[PDB]
Amino acid sequence: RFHSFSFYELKNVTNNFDERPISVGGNKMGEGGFGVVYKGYVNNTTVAVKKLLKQQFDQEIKVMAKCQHENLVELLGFSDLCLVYVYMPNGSLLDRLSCLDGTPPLSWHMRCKIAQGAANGINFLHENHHIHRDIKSANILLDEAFTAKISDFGLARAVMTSRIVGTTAYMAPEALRGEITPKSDIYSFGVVLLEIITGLPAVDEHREPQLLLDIKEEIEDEEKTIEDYIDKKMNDADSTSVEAMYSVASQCLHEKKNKRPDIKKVQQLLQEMT
Ligand SMILES: CN1C(=O)C[C@@H]2CN([C@H]3CC[C@H](Nc4ncnc5[nH]cc(C6CCOCC6)c45)CC3)CC[C@@H]21
Repeated sequence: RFHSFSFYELKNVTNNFDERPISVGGNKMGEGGFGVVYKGYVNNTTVAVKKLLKQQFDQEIKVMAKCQHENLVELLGFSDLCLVYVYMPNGSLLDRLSCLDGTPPLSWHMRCKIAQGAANGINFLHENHHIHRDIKSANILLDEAFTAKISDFGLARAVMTSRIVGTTAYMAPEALRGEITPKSDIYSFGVVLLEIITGLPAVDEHREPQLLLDIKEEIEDEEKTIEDYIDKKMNDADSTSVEAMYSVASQCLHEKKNKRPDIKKVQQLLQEMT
């Protein structure tokens, strides 16, 4: 179970929900469309407090109670709505690929383990009949050992929908059309694999192509190769393993949902790669 916190307890851990950035000397880690994230200190232990909508608060608690895995973020408690999680000292994979706030580039070696971990996390969710619905590098967090933890199960589902949710740059064509399927999570994971290989954001208005997933077509049509796109901020990449991770991403990014490999095959392929 999770700890049932009171709003005043969580207010003082966050310096009265200090909306100032940490860099200036505040408690604001970042913000999403659902709520703001705050660094909190609970008896010398560092936590992430998410002050938020109620449907997503409950869904996150419902999925977190059912799903416990090495490769998922851990929820510690809940409270105006607040969610308390284990603090991830190495933020998100998106931030680490961007070398945000002057952090060093991730090696090919670390990137491989992060992809393997991320796939184990998705495998566990699908084994437990859960579709994440928002797989992206901003939702892959990194612990003190750079272990991948899948986060944000507010949109998760245990099929069609009139309320199409998720990130546009990462979404499968059928997901954009209203279908809910674990196959769409596979597609989104392929985009994450492309971000891991290239170090490029999934969408860039200042780029050709604007969407990262479109580099698959540039490569198939022999205009460019994977070598042309490998992140130059690594010194330990080898064409063999880079090509094996690209082949997995290529397979995930198939337009026909049924032609995509299941997460068990994805997990199996990333294992063979190392
Ligand atoms: C200033 N920035 C912004 O405004 C946007 C940019 C990205 N941000 C992120 C880094 C990751 C962080 N999230 C956590 N950070 C540590 N430990 C955690 N445990 C559980 C979480 C999740 C919280 C959400 O709900 C799901 C669980 C989490 C949210 C802000 C950093 C830099 C940039």
